[PDB]
Amino acid sequence: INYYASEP
Amino acid sequence: EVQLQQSGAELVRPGTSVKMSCKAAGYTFTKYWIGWVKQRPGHGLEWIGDIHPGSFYSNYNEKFKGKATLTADTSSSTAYMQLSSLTSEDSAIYYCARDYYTNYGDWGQGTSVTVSGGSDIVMTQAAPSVSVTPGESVSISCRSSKSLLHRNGNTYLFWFLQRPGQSPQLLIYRMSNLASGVPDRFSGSGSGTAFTLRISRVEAEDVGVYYCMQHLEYPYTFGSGTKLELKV
Repeated sequence: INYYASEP
Repeated sequence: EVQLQQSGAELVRPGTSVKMSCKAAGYTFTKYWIGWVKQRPGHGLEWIGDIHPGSFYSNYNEKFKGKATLTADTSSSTAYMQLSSLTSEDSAIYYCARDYYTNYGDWGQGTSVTVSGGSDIVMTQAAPSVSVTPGESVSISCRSSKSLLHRNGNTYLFWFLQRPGQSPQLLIYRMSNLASGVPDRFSGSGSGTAFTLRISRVEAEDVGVYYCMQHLEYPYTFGSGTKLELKV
């Protein structure tokens, strides 16, 4: 899980 | 179980601000994004932005940059949204939803507020409604303005049902996958740019508005909805 975008 | 418990209805006047809350429980608050969605009559569902309570970083739909402010409090596991310069356009129900690996599978109950982009992916749903008799099967179509296929191999198309007086619920994720708790009478297929939700053996519990949504690229976008009702 990226902390700066929820985009896949 | 995951719970998202939103603050109460607001009756407010134009030109003011309002701040609403979304209390999370049943999972690690700082691990997942929380998105916010606006449900305004005649205007379907519209995505506002999201926030990561671990980093406090927020992403906004450009349409809401200068309207909405997302914050989070890790002490109380609460996400907040503040709206400024309220107008009639802001009268709506506002939902928070937890993003689980791109799935908006957990939704708050909504907060009602009553006020007394060229490159965005456009999602279309040609049918405003479908009228069916119980036990009939039905197909609902959606199209996206660009492919929703990602380099990882997944197609980031989602279907939701919003039953009358309820929050949206996730039915199908990543084009074809059945969400937990949803009957396997629901299925999804598509080409990456055109999609079909199929419902076999329709029953009264299936009544409501069906929305497609893309979670490929910010801003996330929803189709205009197709209302399912039982027949004339």
